[PDB]
Amino acid sequence: QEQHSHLDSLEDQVERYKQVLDVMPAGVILLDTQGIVREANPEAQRLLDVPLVGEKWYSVIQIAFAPRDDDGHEISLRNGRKVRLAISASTTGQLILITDLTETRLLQSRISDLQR
Amino acid sequence: QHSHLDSLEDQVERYKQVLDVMPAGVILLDTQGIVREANPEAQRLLDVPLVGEKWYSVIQIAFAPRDDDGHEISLRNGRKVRLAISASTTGQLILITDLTETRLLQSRISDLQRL
Repeated sequence: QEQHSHLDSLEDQVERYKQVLDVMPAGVILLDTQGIVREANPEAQRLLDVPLVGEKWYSVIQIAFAPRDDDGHEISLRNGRKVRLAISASTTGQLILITDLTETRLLQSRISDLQR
Repeated sequence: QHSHLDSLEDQVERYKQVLDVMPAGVILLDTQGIVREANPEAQRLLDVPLVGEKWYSVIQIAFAPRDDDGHEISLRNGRKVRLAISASTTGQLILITDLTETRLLQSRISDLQRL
């Protein structure tokens, strides 16, 4: 009857954290210190829909985003989704969290239009 | 020049940062269903003592189900959240996304289409 924990070892720690990245409902772009995507989680890969790993983040910005005048706190993608970017610095590069706010943005529009 | 994949140790390091700043709660159970780790959003959303606690204990004080909860479940503090539970090799993972605003915006809409 053996008992286990993700904190049992470093090797187990990474295993669990990987799983988290894999299934979290937000995109995660990890850059190295030269601003090249060295890892992207499934949600990131889905929202952006372009090659990520190995590309310069600035390249990706030119292909994957399509900023419209009415973006405000978020930024628009090719497919027209509106997403929020949480950009942080890393010991070994940069982290970019990507959360989809399309639906939330639609609900608020709907509300404004229905108030007329 | 550096990368988060330069070593096992750099790798955990970057993943910890992700958990820490994630706009979603993350609850990590061991195989006895004890909360072994809990990120700040989880700690914030649920707002009860988490680490070192039986999850089934936490469930009894953090949540307060309401009949209209639907795909979400309510916290005792009034928030409506969505759980995404999955099995881990070494226990369980719970993702908690806050749907309070969405539900509110949705309710406001339901109220306006009845006028």
